[PDB]
Amino acid sequence: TVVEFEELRKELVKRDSGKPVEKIKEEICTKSPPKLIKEIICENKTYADVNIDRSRGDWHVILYLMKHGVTDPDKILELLPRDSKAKENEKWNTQKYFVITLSKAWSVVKKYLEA
DNA sequence: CTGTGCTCA
Ligand SMILES: Nc1ncnc2c1ncn2[C@@H]1O[C@H](COP(=O)(O)OP(=O)(O)OP(=O)(O)O)[C@@H](O)[C@H]1O
Ligand SMILES: Nc1ncnc2c1ncn2[C@@H]1O[C@H](COP(=O)(O)OP(=O)(O)OP(=O)(O)O)[C@@H](O)[C@H]1O
Ligand SMILES: [Mg+2]
Ligand SMILES: [Mg+2]
Repeated sequence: TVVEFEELRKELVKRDSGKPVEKIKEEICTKSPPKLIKEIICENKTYADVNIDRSRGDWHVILYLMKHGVTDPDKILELLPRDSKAKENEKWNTQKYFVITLSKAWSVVKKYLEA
């Protein structure tokens, strides 16, 4: 598991914009995107705003900030909502969820921007 | 594969 994070975090950081997380919400919240994705990125709410599934709320937000070119997982973990299953995961592990979700989300974005 | 998630084949 830890080796799967190690190979992802190397490819994600080499594709990252190199900006700290404070720039992610600062550059998105000053724009005029739909209020739904804006409410999540500006950290004002989470999946509870739209009553969406906790996994889908983290899925749509991770893909969106990847369209802005941000890719580094250290920011994915920092913005990760504390109301998610990543809070306690009594039958799970937070790193298992984080490795699976970013592996899938990154695969979908990088294949969308491939050339 | 794992709890499943998209947008787009
Ligand atoms: N619409 C909802 N969105 C988010 N959480 C919900 C919702 N309805 C109930 N919950 C609560 O949050 C957890 C998820 O319930 P739900 O039945 O939505 O499961 P799920 O759709 O398989 O997973 P998740 O929505 O957590 O990705 C449960 O503890 C439940 O009590
Ligand atoms: N019979 C079961 N009843 C409940 N959960 C089960 C069962 N079998 C497997 N599970 C796993 O346990 C999970 C629910 O407990 P878990 O503590 O992991 O989540 P949570 O309590 O909703 O989130 P958090 O622990 O972050 O608050 C389910 O999503 C599922 O993956
Ligand atoms: Mg749900
Ligand atoms: Mg729990």
